[PDB]
Amino acid sequence: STGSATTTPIDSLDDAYITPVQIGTPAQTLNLDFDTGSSDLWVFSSETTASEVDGQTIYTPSKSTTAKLLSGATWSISYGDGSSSSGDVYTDTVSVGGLTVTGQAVESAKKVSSSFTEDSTIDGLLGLAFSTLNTVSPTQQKTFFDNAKASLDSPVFTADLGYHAPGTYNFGFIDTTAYTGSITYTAVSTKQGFWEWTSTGYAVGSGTFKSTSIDGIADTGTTLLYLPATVVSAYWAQVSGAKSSSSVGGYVFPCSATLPSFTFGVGSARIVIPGDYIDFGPISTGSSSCFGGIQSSAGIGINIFGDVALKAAFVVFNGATTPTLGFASK
Repeated sequence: STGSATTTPIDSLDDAYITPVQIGTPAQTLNLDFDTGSSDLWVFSSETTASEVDGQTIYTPSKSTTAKLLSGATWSISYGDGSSSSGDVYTDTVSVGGLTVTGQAVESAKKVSSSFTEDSTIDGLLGLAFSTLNTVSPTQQKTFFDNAKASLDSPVFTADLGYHAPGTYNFGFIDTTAYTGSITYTAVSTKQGFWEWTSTGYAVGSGTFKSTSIDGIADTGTTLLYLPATVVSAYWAQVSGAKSSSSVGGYVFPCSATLPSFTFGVGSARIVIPGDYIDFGPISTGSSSCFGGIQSSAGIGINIFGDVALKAAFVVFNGATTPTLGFASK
């Protein structure tokens, strides 16, 4: 089997991407944030505290003939940005882009934090990191990918995120029309439950490539590129007037600037992030200070290749017995 779904930016900054997912029978279509940095499939639901719902589409298990309570199971998750959600669990039929899984754990939110309530465009998350990070207790649950894997033509999914444009998530095949050149595969550590890999270095603009190992995760659920303070200082030093603002919470730059590109290494290959991908626009409406898309990881504890990096590439998440990541230009 295979699946193919379009993923669409939620706003003009590509802050996140939503992908339609069918849940239940008859289908209830919810727009989920596919997150290669977490492992829970959770949704706004008929159980979500009513004051915490503001325009999201909800899953109503009582209207699904295939929903079953997963008796006793609860979940609770906290993300890198300080957001959180929790609830109980149903199993149901879930389809993405024509690929159907029966018996998928659908984590029904009873509570969501303010950032979820305030984002009316995101109806929940579909985790695609390793199932060892799934938060369901007392019986940990599998991701949609892990449940689909055995049915897929190839045990892979691909992320092809757009710059200010829709893109695609494919499951079970690699669309050889979707990228240029060849795919460079690199080793993955699953020790922390993430798609964790080691970049071979970086360049700023037309500068020389610095060979240096940068361990980090491929995280579609994180907007920006978070890298070591040394690398981030070297990038922003090339932008007149850029500075790190403790009041704003990261590097800012004059909105009048033209930003340099940023290159990262994948083995002997190179992925170039155009400078415009690194512009996240005014810090507040009408400001001439703009927020940078490359930020320090120093206060995180991990480097994060988020959407700023990933959308510059065609990315293969190879879930073979020995997982690997692939990157191609496009």
